Amino acid sequence: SARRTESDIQGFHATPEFGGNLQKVLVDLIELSLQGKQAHWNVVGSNFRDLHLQLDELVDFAREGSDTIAERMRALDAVPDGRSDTVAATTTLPEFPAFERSTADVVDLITTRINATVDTIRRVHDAVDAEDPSTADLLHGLIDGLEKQAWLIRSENRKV
Amino acid sequence: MSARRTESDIQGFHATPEFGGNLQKVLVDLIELSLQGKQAHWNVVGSNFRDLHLQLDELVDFAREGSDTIAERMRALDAVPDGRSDTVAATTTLPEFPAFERSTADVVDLITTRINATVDTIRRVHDAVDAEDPSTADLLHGLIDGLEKQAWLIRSENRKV
Amino acid sequence: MSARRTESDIQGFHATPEFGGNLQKVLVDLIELSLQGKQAHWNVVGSNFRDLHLQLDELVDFAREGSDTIAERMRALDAVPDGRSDTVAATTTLPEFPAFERSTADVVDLITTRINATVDTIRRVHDAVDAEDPSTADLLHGLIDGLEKQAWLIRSENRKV
Amino acid sequence: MSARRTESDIQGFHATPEFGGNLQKVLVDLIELSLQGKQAHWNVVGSNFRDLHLQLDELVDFAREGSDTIAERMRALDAVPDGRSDTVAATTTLPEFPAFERSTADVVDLITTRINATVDTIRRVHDAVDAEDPSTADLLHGLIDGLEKQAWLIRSENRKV
Amino acid sequence: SARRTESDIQGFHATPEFGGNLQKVLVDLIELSLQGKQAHWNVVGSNFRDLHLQLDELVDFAREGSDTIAERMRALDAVPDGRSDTVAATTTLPEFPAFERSTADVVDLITTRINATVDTIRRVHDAVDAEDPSTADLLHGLIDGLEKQAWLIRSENRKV
Amino acid sequence: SARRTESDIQGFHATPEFGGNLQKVLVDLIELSLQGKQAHWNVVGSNFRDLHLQLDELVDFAREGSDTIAERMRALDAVPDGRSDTVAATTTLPEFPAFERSTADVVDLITTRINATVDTIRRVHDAVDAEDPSTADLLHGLIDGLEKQAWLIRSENRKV
Amino acid sequence: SARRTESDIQGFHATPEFGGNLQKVLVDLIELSLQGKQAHWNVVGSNFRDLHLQLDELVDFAREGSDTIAERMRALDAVPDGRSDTVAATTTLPEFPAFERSTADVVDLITTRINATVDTIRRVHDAVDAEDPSTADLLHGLIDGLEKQAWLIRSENRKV
Amino acid sequence: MSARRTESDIQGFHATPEFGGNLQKVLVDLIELSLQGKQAHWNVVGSNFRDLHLQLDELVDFAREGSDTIAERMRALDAVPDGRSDTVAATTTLPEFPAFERSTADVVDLITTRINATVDTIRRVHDAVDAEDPSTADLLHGLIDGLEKQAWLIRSENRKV
Amino acid sequence: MSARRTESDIQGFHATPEFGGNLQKVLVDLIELSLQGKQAHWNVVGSNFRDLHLQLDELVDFAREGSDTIAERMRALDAVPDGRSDTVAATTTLPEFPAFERSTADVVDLITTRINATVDTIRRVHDAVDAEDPSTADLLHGLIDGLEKQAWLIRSENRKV
Amino acid sequence: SARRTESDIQGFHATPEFGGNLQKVLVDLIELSLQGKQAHWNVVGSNFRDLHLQLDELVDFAREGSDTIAERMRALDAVPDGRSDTVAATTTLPEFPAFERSTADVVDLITTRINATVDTIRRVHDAVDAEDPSTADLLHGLIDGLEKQAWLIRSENRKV
Amino acid sequence: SARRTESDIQGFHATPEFGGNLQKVLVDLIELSLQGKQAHWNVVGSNFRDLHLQLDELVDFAREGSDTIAERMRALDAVPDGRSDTVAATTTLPEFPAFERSTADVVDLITTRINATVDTIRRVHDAVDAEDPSTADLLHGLIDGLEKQAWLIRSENRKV
Amino acid sequence: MSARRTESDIQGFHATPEFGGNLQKVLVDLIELSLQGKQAHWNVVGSNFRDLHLQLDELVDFAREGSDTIAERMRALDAVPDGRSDTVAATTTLPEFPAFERSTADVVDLITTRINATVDTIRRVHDAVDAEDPSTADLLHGLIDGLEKQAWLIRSENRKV
Ligand SMILES: [Cl-]
Ligand SMILES: [Cl-]
Ligand SMILES: [Cl-]
Ligand SMILES: [Cl-]
Ligand SMILES: [Fe+2]
Ligand SMILES: [Fe+2]
Ligand SMILES: [Fe+2]
Ligand SMILES: [Fe+2]
Ligand SMILES: [Fe+2]
Ligand SMILES: [Fe+2]
Ligand SMILES: [Fe+2]
Ligand SMILES: [Fe+2]
Ligand SMILES: [Fe+2]
Ligand SMILES: [Fe+2]
Ligand SMILES: [Fe+2]
Ligand SMILES: [Fe+2]
Ligand SMILES: [Mg+2]
Ligand SMILES: [Mg+2]
Ligand SMILES: [Mg+2]
Ligand SMILES: [Mg+2]
Repeated sequence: SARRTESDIQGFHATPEFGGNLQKVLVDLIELSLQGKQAHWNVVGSNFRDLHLQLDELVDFAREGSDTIAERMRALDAVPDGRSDTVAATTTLPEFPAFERSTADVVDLITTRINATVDTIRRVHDAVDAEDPSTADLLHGLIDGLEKQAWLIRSENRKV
Repeated sequence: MSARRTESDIQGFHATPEFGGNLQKVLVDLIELSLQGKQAHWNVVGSNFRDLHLQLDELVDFAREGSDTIAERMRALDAVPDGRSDTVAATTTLPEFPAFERSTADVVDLITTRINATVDTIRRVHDAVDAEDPSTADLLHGLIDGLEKQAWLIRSENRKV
Repeated sequence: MSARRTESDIQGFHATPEFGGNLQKVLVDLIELSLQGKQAHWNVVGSNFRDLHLQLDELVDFAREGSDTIAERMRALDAVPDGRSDTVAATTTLPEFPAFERSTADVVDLITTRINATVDTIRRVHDAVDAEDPSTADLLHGLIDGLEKQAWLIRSENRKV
Repeated sequence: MSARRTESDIQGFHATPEFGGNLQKVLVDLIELSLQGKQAHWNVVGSNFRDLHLQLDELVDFAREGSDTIAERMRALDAVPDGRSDTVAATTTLPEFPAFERSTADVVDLITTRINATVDTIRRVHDAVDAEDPSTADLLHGLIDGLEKQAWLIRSENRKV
Repeated sequence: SARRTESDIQGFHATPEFGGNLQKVLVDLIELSLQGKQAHWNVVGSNFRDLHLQLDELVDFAREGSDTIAERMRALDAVPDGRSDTVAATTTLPEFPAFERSTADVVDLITTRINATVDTIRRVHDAVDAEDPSTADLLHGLIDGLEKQAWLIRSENRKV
Repeated sequence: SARRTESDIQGFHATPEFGGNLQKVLVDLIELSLQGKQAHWNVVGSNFRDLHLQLDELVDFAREGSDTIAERMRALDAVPDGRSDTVAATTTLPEFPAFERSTADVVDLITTRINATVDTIRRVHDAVDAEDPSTADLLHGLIDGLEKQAWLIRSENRKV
Repeated sequence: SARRTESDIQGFHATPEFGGNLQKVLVDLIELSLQGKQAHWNVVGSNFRDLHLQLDELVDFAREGSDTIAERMRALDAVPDGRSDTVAATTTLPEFPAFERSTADVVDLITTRINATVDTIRRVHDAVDAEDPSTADLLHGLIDGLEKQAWLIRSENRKV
Repeated sequence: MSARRTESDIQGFHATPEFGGNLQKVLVDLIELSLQGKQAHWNVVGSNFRDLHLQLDELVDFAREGSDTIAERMRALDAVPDGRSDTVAATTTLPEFPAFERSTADVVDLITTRINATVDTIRRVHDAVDAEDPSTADLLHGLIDGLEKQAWLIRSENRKV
Repeated sequence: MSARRTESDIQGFHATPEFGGNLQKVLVDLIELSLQGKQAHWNVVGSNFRDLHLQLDELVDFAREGSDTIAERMRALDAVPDGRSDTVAATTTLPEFPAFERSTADVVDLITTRINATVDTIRRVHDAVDAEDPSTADLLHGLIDGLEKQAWLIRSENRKV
Repeated sequence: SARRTESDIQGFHATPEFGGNLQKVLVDLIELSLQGKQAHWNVVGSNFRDLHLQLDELVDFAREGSDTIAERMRALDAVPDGRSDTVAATTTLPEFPAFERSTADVVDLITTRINATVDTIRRVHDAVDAEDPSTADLLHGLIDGLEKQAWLIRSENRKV
Repeated sequence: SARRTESDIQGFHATPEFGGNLQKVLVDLIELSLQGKQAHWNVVGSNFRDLHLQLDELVDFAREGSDTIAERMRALDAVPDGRSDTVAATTTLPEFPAFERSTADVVDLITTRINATVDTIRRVHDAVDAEDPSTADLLHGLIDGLEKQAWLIRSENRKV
Repeated sequence: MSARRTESDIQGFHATPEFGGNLQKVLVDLIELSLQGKQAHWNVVGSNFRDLHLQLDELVDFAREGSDTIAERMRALDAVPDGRSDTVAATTTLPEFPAFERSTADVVDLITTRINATVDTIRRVHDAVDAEDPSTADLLHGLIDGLEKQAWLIRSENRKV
């Protein structure tokens, strides 16, 4: 037998900094989600359908992404905060307009916010990775996914 | 071509500035509910945590589908929705969801209360909506039935009999 | 927190003693129908037995979903349903389904008649329900549409033209 | 057998000669729309052809389900529908769909206009239908919501902002 | 060729007793179903959701169980009777209450009725088996299934 | 390298005759569809359910059949016309009645129209095949399918 | 400790007689399958559709049964024979008529075949159960399945 | 204006006694193939047993689907199929499958030549069928390259280097 | 009129210490079989590796589903199962599986005799179980012919001619 | 009686020429597949999404076609060659540009590739049909499938 | 040109040490699986159902993990040992109690087992990552998966 | 209060010419692997043909999914992939697959070393990629252990004892 004795083995808990870094990624993921739906509903113009559908896909990814980070925070004993007031006050994403926007302006607007969201993740990467690699892999999924969304969307307005 | 209309441009039903405002109120409260639902979903702890952790997600799925439905019903009727965080926070009627871990019992009351508030908004607005466009009044009936069932499924956890 | 309500306990819509009674009548007749549907499903014999053996099950599936919907709509509105056998038998309005094997033709008339009776109950009660809670009136519309289609799909078997 | 009805033959709700006529108008326009939808689906060409080629099929699927629903709602209520080509052409209110290849832009206007006309018929008829049978008024609400969403999803392609 | 001659080969038909034994199992299966839905709708209290869902599963099993016995009776030339009046008058299950019941009382109430339903099946087992083994296997499915439901539900109120 | 030089390789385009032959098959497929739904809704009498369901299957086949021919016409540069007025004026199918019809009369009525629809396809077969075999295979699917529908339906009224 | 120390541990071997009894079951299941498809093809007349469909369901159950019985023989190292000649020379089922048959006749003809098939299983039951009870459970499923099928089909001609 | 035929009773395509006899030829070998395929499926034993056991069942499904298509194609064209065990044994052209357990290598060889035998039948009947009804030939094409693909998947087990 | 029992607390069927001990015997060998099956699944190497790799997993699924059914059947009958690794190793009757890579031929032989060992256990316990509770025996029947079918599918790889 | 008495009955063997004609088809199908993915990746500009998706559908049909043609050759004992070098050295399709290309250009470039691919099949049709009509049916599916794909894509640039 | 000219190109081989570290992971994953089912069976008391279900989910993730780790060892030519004796003699997890345990105790007991299981993976992480980073990604999934499972279960007893 | 960035045009992550060149290296070998995998899939012949035929297709799916992920990952990062047949043939590092039919044993050896060759490429590029973008390395990790698992499933067919 190589069995341990301990009857109260605890789990890995994150430092205050780690939790704060994930909280930063959470509010931006939620803000991207909210802006994503906004764009999804108010976009109009050439190739409306394509963008209308792609935006919902980006939202699906953002929502499952935010849930993953939030639950990951819970796992490491951190407490996430995704309430509306908190998101609006702490998000680093540029405010999205409130009215109808042409497909061309939606492509640029959202592409910018996806990138803003990816910059947050790339900014906290090295710190969350140094403390917990396993969490860094989740961020890699977010980065790859979001950046792929950016590509799919931005390509609509490309030169040649 | 006997009964055929010769019109070349027949526009559809446009919603009034009042009707749109009434769906906007519904929209924002459905979104607040969804945000508070996820928050509760994440931070709830204590006795029968799993049952509530799972029920809260179903609540959110319904609220999310509800908000998409209403918002698109606005677009259909030529209205323009606003589901941005700043707006939701500044215009929602739902009392703020507390922060941190809350026990299962508290989460049952907090969420039950906020679901009723949301249904409240829909009920208050119903008559004005129905009298203008019955079709949208049906979308509201679906949201009322779905939400109350949700509140029942949740509040029952704390019933003492 | 500008538009946010400060209430800590906002209760939901409660159904009246009359409203609940009106859904209870619907509940019991949907259950009788389901029990008579299975009975017919089992004991029907004769020409085109399969078609009716199968249609009767679809009828039962719809009645069962209907009864669950109404009963839960009562719970949602703070009412308490009674779908026990003793109660159903003693309070249903549907004429008793005969015993033993009944031919396809007879089963078509017997079941058609009992489906209409069930819809009857729903129609009689509709106005009182609608005037109090339109949302539930929609649940009834679904049951009326579904049930009449059912009766049509069944009664057509015996039409002579 | 206390509450049980002794009736041996209880007939169901029969629709009036007016009600049936009002659903027939809806039926034929839903069919014209479906035929024009396929025609557009086939002959549309130009910028963003795929998006519209696909959206048009969803439009047709909805119109087809709509027409089947209404026609069967007539059968249920003892009415007899007529969805034959001669009748549809001779009694539809939708302006004729042009022939040959039409660009994406034109197809967006042509189809948007014809969807509104179809919804028109449903709206004009709604009050008469509702006052007689609310249950069928709900089927119409579904068709109105579905169709307007359809028109929005389509017309947005040509919006300039 | 080893082919039979007979142009009117009949099937196995049950004796009056056999049919009566299956009829006994049928009315109790239907009564359990009705009581199951009743509990499913009116239960309240701690762990409401778990019980609310488990009860629907027990009903699903009871309904498909009653249909199996009824159709099996039809196969052997017996005529089942599952009408409301018959069920209420012939069922051996203890009446279930009509109002809201705490989860703790629902666990005990229903556990008792499932057992009552299983006792009926165990009571007619040896007789239906002696006459037709194939039918006994259907009863074994009912017994195993129902008793498994009893276990899943009753465990909620266990000591330690 | 065996690579071609041409930067503007065109596709196979049909002659006016070919397109006209497919147009003939299209309007009859659509008319069968419309008549199919009509029968589906207004049929009554013995074995109503069986016919009610079979007719919807025949319609499903006719609709996907009409879409195939129409899109095939588009592929070869032809322009289909399936508008109501055109169908009613060019179809060769005998008008279907407007009221309730007994199942026995629906079987005969529709069987006749399916055959009428198959005769059109068999009539243009050799010409479309001589010009484009690949299109003839689509017609073979229609023929096999439709004729199978005819069999399934007509069998209801058979002698012995 | 409780581990057995031999290296080749054999399983349960079926006696040649046991294999023979299963062979009698297999052969009738296969014959019934073949006859069912024949009826499925040539059935004709009133309520054609229902029968045409029920017969296919009967064949599916029969085909599944024969594969189950054949493999059960293999499991116990017996060797099945499902070849056309053996089936025609040893099946106990009455030959099936050769042309189009009305729905009324088909119902009567098939019910008899099913009963004859169920009969062989019942005749062989006890000898099988005495050697291997587990195999008897399979026979039980066939009996319940087949007899149910007999009920669904024979009912078309029941007059009460 | 009007291209509609008058005619009350339009006739379907009827196969000639010769045509029917050719399909009966294909049908009978397909069924035999299926019987022999299950036989092999059960008694195959040896190196790479599983792959063979599984592939044989996939062969039987195809032959079964094929025989049903052929038998019904005869029916649609007013011909009468005969798939009874006696007929199949007395008229099939396939060499009969051996009686007991067979090694994987022998099963591959055996089944491979019985498939070749089956498609050979279809090829022998191809031209006569095609001439009278090309639509039936397409079905033949399907069986042919569907069965030859199977022959390849099974026979390749024994091919060397 | 009334056949209802009065009794507040009707009791469930309780297995005897002997019965429970027999199922614990079946449980323990099933689990061991599963462990050994995954071992073989991972380390099998050689001619026809894939077929073996795959079939072994299908064997493990069955043994896992089987052990869960047996363990829960004990629970339902008030018995307490023990599937801990220590217990399984100290009480299983199956000869242990060798330590490293094993050729396909040896895996077939090895696993085949361990399955035979497992069902042998079930057969040894069959009669005693059947006598006390035939419903539990049916489950035994299922494991028996389910495991023997597996033994056939795997062992046949090594059988010659 | 009707049973054939030889033991090795061979199937239909493809002539070396037949194999060569199919080889010409395979190679262009594979080239088209490779080019389609290249366009799928680098396509860029207005209505990016639709094209990006349609191109994948085109590749799926192409990949399925090449596997069908390659295996049809195997079935008839011919031996396919789908290796990169052979495909590049014998494909008849024009080379595909190397960088990002606009949606307008991609539509034109792909339509040409598809037509060239359909062309080879049409050129080889008769020689194939003369030897094995069944294989010609496969070619027909490719032609209908590919030409349909050409229609869906070329329409993006149609101006009327 | 860029093609490599040797014929047997070997892949990455795992060192005996690397294999040993994965072996430590496998053994605890398997032990946890076995303990999870044991709890799944004997858990009893308040909120029985939720736990009973969550424990099964925990076992599924564990079983999938052990098969992933065992095969990852094979991929790199290491040889796993998941036999009962080896698992009992080398697992580092505390033994699991032998009888019925309350839901409260089970939650505490399992959380500890999961943490101990996650612990071994974390202890072995760096040594594994240094040799094969790709394998470290698998370890990361286990850590995120297992720790999430620990969170979902431990929360039942959290008091705040 | 406000953490929102102002900036109208926030930029995305751009790969370096070096990084892009490394992924182009992985892409080109993945595609070649796929081409060679289908080749083997079609021409493999001999003992245990089926298992190989099937596993090879499963290898091709993975390599195809892999090349698409790599090519798009380049696109997302502003790099331009080249998967044309000419490029692949001129730059792939995999030894080319032989021309005709190949025995199962030789296919196992052949494909096994070409997979090793492919992952070797990915491993050679791993560190440089990881340093510039770890998120792209995770994708590499996926291809690596996904391809090595395949190498194991195929190569094990030839391993002895
Ligand atoms: Cl799309
Ligand atoms: Cl749950
Ligand atoms: Cl049916
Ligand atoms: Cl396989
Ligand atoms: Fe979640
Ligand atoms: Fe939406
Ligand atoms: Fe419910
Ligand atoms: Fe319909
Ligand atoms: Fe039933
Ligand atoms: Fe289409
Ligand atoms: Fe089988
Ligand atoms: Fe069939
Ligand atoms: Fe379990
Ligand atoms: Fe393939
Ligand atoms: Fe595995
Ligand atoms: Fe892609
Ligand atoms: Mg719970
Ligand atoms: Mg019928
Ligand atoms: Mg588009
Ligand atoms: Mg194999």
